Amino acid sequence: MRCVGVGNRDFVEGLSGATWVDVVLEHGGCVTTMAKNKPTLDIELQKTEATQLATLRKLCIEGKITNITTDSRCPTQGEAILPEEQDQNYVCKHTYVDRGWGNGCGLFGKGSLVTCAKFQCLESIEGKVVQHENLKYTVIITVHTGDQHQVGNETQGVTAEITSQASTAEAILPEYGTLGLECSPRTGLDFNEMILLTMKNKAWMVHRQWFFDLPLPWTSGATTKTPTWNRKELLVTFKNAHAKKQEVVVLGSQEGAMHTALTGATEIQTSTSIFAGHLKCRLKMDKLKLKGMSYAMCLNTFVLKKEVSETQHGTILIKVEYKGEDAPCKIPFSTENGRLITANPVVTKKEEPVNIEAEPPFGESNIVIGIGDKALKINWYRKG
Amino acid sequence: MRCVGVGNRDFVEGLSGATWVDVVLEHGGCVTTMAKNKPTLDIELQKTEATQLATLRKLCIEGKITNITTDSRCPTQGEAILPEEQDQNYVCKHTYVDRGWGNGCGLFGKGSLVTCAKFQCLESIEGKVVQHENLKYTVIITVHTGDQHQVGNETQGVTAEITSQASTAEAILPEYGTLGLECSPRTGLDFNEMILLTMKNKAWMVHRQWFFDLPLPWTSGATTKTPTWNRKELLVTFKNAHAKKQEVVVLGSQEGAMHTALTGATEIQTSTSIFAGHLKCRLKMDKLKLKGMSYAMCLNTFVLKKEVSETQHGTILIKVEYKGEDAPCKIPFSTENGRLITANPVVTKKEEPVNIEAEPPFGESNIVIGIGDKALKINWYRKG
Ligand SMILES: *[C@@H]1O[C@H](CO)[C@@H](O)[C@H](O)[C@H]1NC(C)=O
Ligand SMILES: *[C@@H]1O[C@H](CO)[C@@H](O)[C@H](O)[C@H]1NC(C)=O
Ligand SMILES: *[C@@H]1O[C@H](CO)[C@@H](O)[C@H](O)[C@H]1NC(C)=O
Ligand SMILES: *[C@@H]1O[C@H](CO)[C@@H](O)[C@H](O)[C@H]1NC(C)=O
Repeated sequence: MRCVGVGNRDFVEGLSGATWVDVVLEHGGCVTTMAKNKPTLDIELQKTEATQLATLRKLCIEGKITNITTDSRCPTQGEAILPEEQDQNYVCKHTYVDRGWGNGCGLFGKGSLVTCAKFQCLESIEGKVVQHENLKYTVIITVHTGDQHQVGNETQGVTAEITSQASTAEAILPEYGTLGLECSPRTGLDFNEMILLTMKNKAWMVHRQWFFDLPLPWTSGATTKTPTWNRKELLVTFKNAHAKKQEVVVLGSQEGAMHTALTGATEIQTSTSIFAGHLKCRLKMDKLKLKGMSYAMCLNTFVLKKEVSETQHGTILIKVEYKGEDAPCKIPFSTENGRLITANPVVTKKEEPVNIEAEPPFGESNIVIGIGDKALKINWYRKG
Repeated sequence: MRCVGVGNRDFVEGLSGATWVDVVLEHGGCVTTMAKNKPTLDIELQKTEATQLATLRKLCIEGKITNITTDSRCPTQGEAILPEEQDQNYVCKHTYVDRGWGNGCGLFGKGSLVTCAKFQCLESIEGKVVQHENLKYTVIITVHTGDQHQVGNETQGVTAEITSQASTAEAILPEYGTLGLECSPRTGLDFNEMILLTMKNKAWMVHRQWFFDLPLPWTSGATTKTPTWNRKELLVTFKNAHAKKQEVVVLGSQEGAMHTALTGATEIQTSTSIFAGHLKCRLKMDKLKLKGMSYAMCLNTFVLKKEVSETQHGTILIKVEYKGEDAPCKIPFSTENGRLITANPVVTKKEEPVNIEAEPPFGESNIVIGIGDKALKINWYRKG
């Protein structure tokens, strides 16, 4: 009863006689499966993960400038040159300035000037690549056992891992047998065309070309404590207004600009990186066995321990307490179209209440729980 | 000789007989004025300033979030409400979540949830308005005196202030008289349509509508230590992915985004705010008097104290030293089309050299400085 309370909940019933049920799990959704003489299951796709990621390119979003140097020449003395022009850490620019007697040259004319600034990246973002061969899907299965605290509890449930290599897996359901999962991980997208952009805590999924065409300084994917940046001029600007001076300034943090650019992109939790995805599976229930089919009927009384309330999908939840000593026994259930969602409701201990999910028909109907005169009669109306 | 060495230099000569010269000064430019029997002047527009500015609107570029509160209700209990919804410091959002037995409600259905976050701006930018009634133009005038250190020296020169109210002004030129400035401050742009955007040290001139349509939280121009921001949701986002949770996060610094948006805008030095502008003036030289017109000629020798060099505009600079005792005297100057830029070159002291700017004709010409056999003869060729 994990999906009881989830709005995006699907009910799937297997074909007549078949012991297999085909389901489509998607993020934020829950599917309830029913089969004749089989336990009612609540299956959910918990998370979709990428296990190991290789960084393709690394982009600088905030940088600073240090160790500025400059060299100037008088007219007709040739272009000025600095060794830092061949240092890949520095960004340099050549220009011409007005030179004459007033500024220390014998000749009047245009004199060469060159400025170099060492560039250091303060904050960067990464673009890691995801290949579907490394994707891991985690599925969670919860049996409708009637357990006391079962309704909407995300603590209990058996998890099973599906990978592109290990697509079929078996999940051991305690006291109910073994479930088969024959899933086919359909990519949903071409992963070469998409790149995982990670910035600080946050992460997104963006187009490869869009990431590569980001107007930011970039460096190879290989991590280095001292990296060599290209396109450093996309953050460093040289200004020479009136041929007197040349000042170099850095562009400032592009963090918020990236946030705006990432508005229309799919966002991903953390940077453990969990995707929002889907997965199609075939559930083999041949090895699944209903726990209390061989139990006898409960000969005593049931008492309502909680008000009957309606689910968003029209089903009702009944919490009953048994007052007899023959447990474990089968709960007598009959409607005076009316069916059960929970298959084979049973009492395990007298002290523990039982939760039953039922699908009453539209209109007035009488839910009879127990047998005989002392049976519980709950009148109910289902309005469409 | 302030413009000697400036590349953007204009030469203007007054009409025949007139004692007035019309000039157009613009930022980064220098104009040299000549008139018969009048001192040669080097006029320049130093700066254009706005004296007092009123802030129209103030926009937040970086904010943070504190004191988050939230309230939730079970289904059919009505919409949740917080008092912080009526606090203008908080940004709030209403949503609906899945509620049922599992999360503490007796009824299954959609339950109301409301979240509020107190917003605080960390960094802001201002949009101050400039009206042409407060503009101040500063003009600098430098006489061609022949002074020892006059070439390109920006230390010497008389400054005069022109304002839209005080358009005509008089500038006292020591030893040369009084200059009249009849300027007409033409706006160049409609100042209501333009707003001065100031961010940290930097400032720009942008369109009013563009500034008002900036997607940032804004507040009135009046300065307050505790301001009230509008459009706070332009920096604060609420995320509710699957009807389980609602997390509130701030957008981050928009500083670099603003820098990119301001790429095509005119930049202004500091935030003392100096514009790049122009000014048209009429120079009245009726009260200007040439210092040494009544001096006698220099009867002795001149010696070249520095190599003759050519200016970017074809003129030549001659630095001579006088070796006689009759100073002050008129320097004999003759070409063997050839004219002087510096009007009435004179020797003031024997120990101080004299700088003369001359315009030699194209081709071969002989510059004769001094009189007699002992006169200085400098051969020169001007190539076009
Ligand atoms: C770079 O310049 C600064 C100038 O303050 C100096 O401290 C530093 O030693 C220089 N070199 C390196 C490698 O930091
Ligand atoms: C949820 O399940 C755990 C596991 O048995 C149980 O201990 C807990 O009390 C339950 N709580 C609920 C349903 O609130
Ligand atoms: C806001 O919340 C914080 C919670 O840490 C608290 O310290 C503070 O006193 C609260 N109110 C104000 C006015 O800061
Ligand atoms: C510039 O002018 C000042 C003012 O007389 C003078 O003291 C200085 O030596 C000059 N320096 C130059 C032209 O380098």
